[PDB]
Amino acid sequence: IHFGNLARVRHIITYSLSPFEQRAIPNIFSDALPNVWRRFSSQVFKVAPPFLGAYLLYSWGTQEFERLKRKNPADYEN
Amino acid sequence: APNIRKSHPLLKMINNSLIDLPAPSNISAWWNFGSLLAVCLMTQILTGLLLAMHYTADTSLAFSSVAHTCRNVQYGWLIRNLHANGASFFFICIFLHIGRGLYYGSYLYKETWNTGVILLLTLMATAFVGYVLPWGQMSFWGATVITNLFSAIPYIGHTLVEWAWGGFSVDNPTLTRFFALHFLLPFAIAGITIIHLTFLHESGSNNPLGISSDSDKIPFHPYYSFKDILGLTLMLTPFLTLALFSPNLLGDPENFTPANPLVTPPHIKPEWYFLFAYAILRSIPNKLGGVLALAASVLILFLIPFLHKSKQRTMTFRPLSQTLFWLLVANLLILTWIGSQPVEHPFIIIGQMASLSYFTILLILFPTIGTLENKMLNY
Amino acid sequence: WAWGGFSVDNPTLTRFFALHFLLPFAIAGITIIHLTFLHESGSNNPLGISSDSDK
Amino acid sequence: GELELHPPAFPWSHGGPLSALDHSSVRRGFQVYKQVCSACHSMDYVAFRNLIGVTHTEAEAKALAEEVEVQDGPDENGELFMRPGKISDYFPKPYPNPEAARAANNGALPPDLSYIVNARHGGEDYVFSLLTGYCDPPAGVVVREGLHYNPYFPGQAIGMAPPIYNEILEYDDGTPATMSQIAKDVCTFLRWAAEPEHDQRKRMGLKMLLISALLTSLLYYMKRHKWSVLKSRKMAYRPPK
Amino acid sequence: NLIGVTHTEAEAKALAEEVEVQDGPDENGELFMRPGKISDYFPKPYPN
Amino acid sequence: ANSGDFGGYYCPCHGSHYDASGRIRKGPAPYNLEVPTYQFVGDDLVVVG
Amino acid sequence: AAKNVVTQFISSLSASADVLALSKIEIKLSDIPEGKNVAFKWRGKPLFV
Amino acid sequence: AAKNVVTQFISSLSASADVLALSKIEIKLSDIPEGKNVAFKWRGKPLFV
Amino acid sequence: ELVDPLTTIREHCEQTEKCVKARERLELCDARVSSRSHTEEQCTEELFDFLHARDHCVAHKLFNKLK
Amino acid sequence: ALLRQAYSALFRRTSTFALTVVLGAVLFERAFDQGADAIFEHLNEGKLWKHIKHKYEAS
Ligand code: HEC
Ligand code: HEM
Ligand code: HEM
Ligand code: HEM
Ligand SMILES: CSC1=N[C@@](C)(c2ccccc2)C(=O)N1Nc1ccccc1
Ligand SMILES: CCCCCCCCO[C@@H]1O[C@H](CO)[C@@H](O)[C@H](O)[C@H]1O
Ligand SMILES: CCCCCCCCO[C@@H]1O[C@H](CO)[C@@H](O)[C@H](O)[C@H]1O
Ligand SMILES: CCCCCCCCO[C@@H]1O[C@H](CO)[C@@H](O)[C@H](O)[C@H]1O
Repeated sequence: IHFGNLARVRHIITYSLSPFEQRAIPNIFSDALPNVWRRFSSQVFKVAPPFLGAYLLYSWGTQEFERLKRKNPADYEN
Repeated sequence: APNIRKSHPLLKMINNSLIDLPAPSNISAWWNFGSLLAVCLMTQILTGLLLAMHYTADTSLAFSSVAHTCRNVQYGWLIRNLHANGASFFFICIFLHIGRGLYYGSYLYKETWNTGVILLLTLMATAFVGYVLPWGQMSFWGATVITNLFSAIPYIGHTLVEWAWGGFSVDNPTLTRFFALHFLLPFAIAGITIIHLTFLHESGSNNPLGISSDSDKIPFHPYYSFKDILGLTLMLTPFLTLALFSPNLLGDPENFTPANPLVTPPHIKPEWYFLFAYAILRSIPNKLGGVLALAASVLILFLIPFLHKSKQRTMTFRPLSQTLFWLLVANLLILTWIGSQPVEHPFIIIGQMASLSYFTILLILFPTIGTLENKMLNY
Repeated sequence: WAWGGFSVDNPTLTRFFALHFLLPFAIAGITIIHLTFLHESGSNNPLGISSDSDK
Repeated sequence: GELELHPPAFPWSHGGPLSALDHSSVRRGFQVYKQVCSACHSMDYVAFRNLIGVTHTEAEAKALAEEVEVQDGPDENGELFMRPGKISDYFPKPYPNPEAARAANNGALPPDLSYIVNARHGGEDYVFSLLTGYCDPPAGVVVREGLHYNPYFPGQAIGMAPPIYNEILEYDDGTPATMSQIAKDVCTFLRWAAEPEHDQRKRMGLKMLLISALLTSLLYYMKRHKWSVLKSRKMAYRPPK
Repeated sequence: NLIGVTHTEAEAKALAEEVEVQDGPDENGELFMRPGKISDYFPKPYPN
Repeated sequence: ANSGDFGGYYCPCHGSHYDASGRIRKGPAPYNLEVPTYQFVGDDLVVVG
Repeated sequence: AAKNVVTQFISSLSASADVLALSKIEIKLSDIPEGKNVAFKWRGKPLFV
Repeated sequence: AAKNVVTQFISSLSASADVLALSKIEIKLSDIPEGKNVAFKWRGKPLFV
Repeated sequence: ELVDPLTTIREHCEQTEKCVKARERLELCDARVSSRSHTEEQCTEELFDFLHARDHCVAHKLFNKLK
Repeated sequence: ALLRQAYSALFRRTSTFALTVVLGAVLFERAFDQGADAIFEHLNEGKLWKHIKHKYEAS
């Protein structure tokens, strides 16, 4: 039971419409998607980098492991 | 009281935690895993009981009773898939839940965090004893490797191990006691979850901005009841897709072979959700050193609340910490990968690196960068 | 249905074990509810008259 | 040392997510098991009744079972006796115990095949490649006596002599009994033996997917519907001033 | 079970060796007989 | 059996090497492969225990 | 979805395939004198002939 | 009282009398040619001769 | 008579450049290893390279011709 | 005016809304099962025992 004793708030007006008076998923192209791109963009160079790094280390270590399974012709030349 | 929802001693409780509960208006999808975890728990228990009703804990009947379940029990195979994959779903959700916590500094809610760590440890013990039950090659040998870890403890080690086993090695008395434990622990998890949520309600949820939401709260219902049901079905698709279209994608084929005490599989590898920890265990070539490293790899979580140096709660406005965060995540990815490979170059070195950087990021970089960030804000 | 067959047999036994393992915990849980309702009023006493004047 | 050849991926008609098993191929595979592999391989978890409505009619199944002698008893004298099989009987074991088995195979133990495709990396792909992949050892390699060269088997020296060859049997359905045709069929049968629920599992997956798509959408709307109130909500700070 | 109750360990061992018990299978997958061990239970007079 | 860089034994779990005597030469393994208490008194036999 | 899942779970507690697998038993009528009653276990319960 | 009850309960989880009942096994050194390593199950673990 | 399509197709795929090159390297190994009396070398690797290339090829056609 | 008619007759009263969900589930089930079962069998023509059966049936 917390509603009523949460915070001291003054001079704020808010306006809302019934859910039946509005669209559930409005402005998909004019607003939604443009923002999804904004969000994506603003995080790709924070996230992607380390994952790219791991991906490389993976590729290398995997290839290097298989490379060491191959025969070294220089072991039977003579 | 004019309305029952508030006066009745039982409804009062449902009302104060799932109807009139004040919740921040801005919590994202990262706040969905709490309820998903709760549903995994209820789900695992339900399917677990159904399986238990046809299972037999005896080394001579375990493997076949599971076969009998999947082959003769109506929808036996279904129930078994759901239980087996449900465990994975459980770990996927617990790892994200934890990540969310670290990122948004939820750990500043110390009691909720600490019980949270207990929950993880308990869930892990549950999975371990549960995994032994079918009694396949992987079940047996994994159980062997793990239980033998405890023999590393000086003096009492050998004694504790043989005690745990009920004999001189993993055998039938180990199996029957593991079944009991597996049946019991899920309920300790359920109990402790209540404590978890009880500490949490002392303060209510944290939010993505890390700033007080008292100026903008909303009833849990219908906002989050609906948002949570949505989250459930979204995560339920991959679960069921995996379970119904790739039942064995995540499992070792070695566990389709009855346990053989005399033959150890060529490549003993743990379930995916324990891989990273395994990698850490192997990083230190010393028996006891590896155990400590492993212990610390999880107990380190108890330390997180004391390494917070930032003047801000979350990492939302901390670009340096954010990079450091994803490095850590990637670091865990590497450890997972390294954990599935054999102990051989280049893996061994890559492994020790990732292990070493794992502890470094948490113990040194995070608090250091946190202090550095405060100064760049002129604090 | 309960038997899992045409008479008390093995499937009856294994499901009974599971039930026997589970129920004690339902008993523990419901005990909490028992005590929770009880505390709304506290205990009754041998004289059946209010004890608020002497607790 | 740890050099290994990994089988390629064959396009089995039951590989797709909604692809059932070819029951004709499974019926044929059963014959291959019954007439060739069952001489050394057990299939402890499959009973003759399992065939009914899958690959055989009830009559055929009953017959198949009666072809076998099973031990029963004790009788009134406390004696064990033999009797003709019943559809409730499981497939006969070629040997009383692994000791006897090895003893009849140069110390090698032919594994039970009930879950073999799930107990081996590669599944049918690996079982197919192994059955149709024997050949002479490469230069520098010598297989010990009793073993055979197979690049697909780990270590490459298996204790199982090539089990199948052209016309080693005759499919009563008329199919040309070629070695690869045979391997293909038995492997299909093995996939079935390992997971009898294979088909029903996929029919469910189909429904799971449809219902899920539908339900996920309907719930997405409802979540958006309720939240619209907050999503479009506007506010202003009007201090007295 | 007799040891330390009614008999000494030696006596008990002797008692058990007086009996032939079935064991195996051996290397040929054969069942064979052997002298008893204190870990063996008392012999059944009949198979069933 | 008959593996490892010491002609003894090799443990496939974490790579512990043992010589033909059963001693630990390489790997994580702390001590040597336990030698059970046995006596040879028995022609072409060995009573271990 | 609920009706199905509950139906599946419920039926997982009813007779399994192996149990439903039911046969017949033959009894020679030359082992029972005139007046006797022999009992044969069968499909769980006792069979009186 | 507590020390005793806890002691009793605790020890009920350690090796039971049937498990502690341990014997020996005889192995004829005839089935073992020079250079070979035969494994025999024994007291749970493998016995290497 | 009777002809197993696996034979047909195997012979066809062995004409492939990848197979031919592999086959070539194999024979060279075989030749030298067979000619020496004190070498550790083995042609497992070249054999695998060959079998691997051949068989991957086989996999694509073989089932088309089976029932 | 389906949405309108639907609302007044089915969705307005909480009681009628419940009966609508029951009959709806009943009709949906029948239709969804048969449809899904068709889609599956169609994607596998000639492979199910349903398809092969006739060859060996001889009761
Ligand atoms: C004469 C006995 C014999 C026959 C007949 C036979 N097998 Fe085997 N099989 C063996 C033996 C022995 C092994 C053990 C190989 C080893 O471990 O060295 C084996 C092993 C196998 C394995 C794989 C073992 C592994 O480790 O990968 C499979 C799969 C298999 N057999 C399939 C078949 C199938 C299918 C058939 C019939 C088409 C068949 N076998 C017929 C003797 C036989
Ligand atoms: C069976 C295990 C668990 C269950 C069922 C569970 C459940 C919950 C629930 C229902 C919530 C509220 C909703 C949410 O924020 O997601 C929650 C919150 C939380 N849990 Fe857990 N939890 C579990 C494990 C953990 C773990 C492993 C940790 C941390 C090591 C943890 C830390 C927290 C914290 C700190 C919060 C606060 C969320 C906030 O920032 O507002 N939980 N958990
Ligand atoms: C936190 C919840 C649970 C988790 C994480 C969990 C996890 C597991 C795991 C990892 C397995 C092995 C699956 C496999 O065969 O590969 C398992 C087996 C099993 N679990 Fe659980 N379980 C949970 C709860 C329960 C409960 C409450 C019961 C029963 C009252 C139970 C009963 C069983 C049974 C009978 C098996 C053996 C049969 C089988 O392996 O399919 N489990 N569980
Ligand atoms: C596992 C079973 C039960 C447990 C653990 C339990 C426990 C308790 C406890 C702890 C109390 C308070 C102390 C006392 O007055 O004795 C209590 C009170 C009470 N219980 Fe139970 N109870 C159980 C079963 C029942 C049953 C079977 C009934 C009646 C059908 C019952 C009726 C009550 C009532 C009415 C009280 C009020 C006592 C008063 O007059 O103050 N209880 N019970
Ligand atoms: C009963 S063996 C086992 N239990 C699991 C599920 C587990 C272990 C530890 C903590 C939680 C869960 C697991 O991955 N393994 N396998 C395994 C295989 C090799 C080495 C170690 C473990
Ligand atoms: C008295 C009512 C008896 C009804 C018998 C129910 C039989 C269930 O039949 C089921 O049909 C499904 C769809 O074809 C299959 O996928 C399942 O394997 C099969 O068991
Ligand atoms: C959100 C996930 C919803 C899953 C609902 C799908 C219901 C599963 O449908 C199942 O299909 C089987 C195959 O025909 C039948 O044998 C089962 O009786 C039926 O319940
Ligand atoms: C009110 C509870 C009283 C409990 C005290 C009982 C203590 C019994 O103690 C027991 O006595 C046995 C007899 O020698 C010993 O063999 C046991 O080891 C010992 O634990």
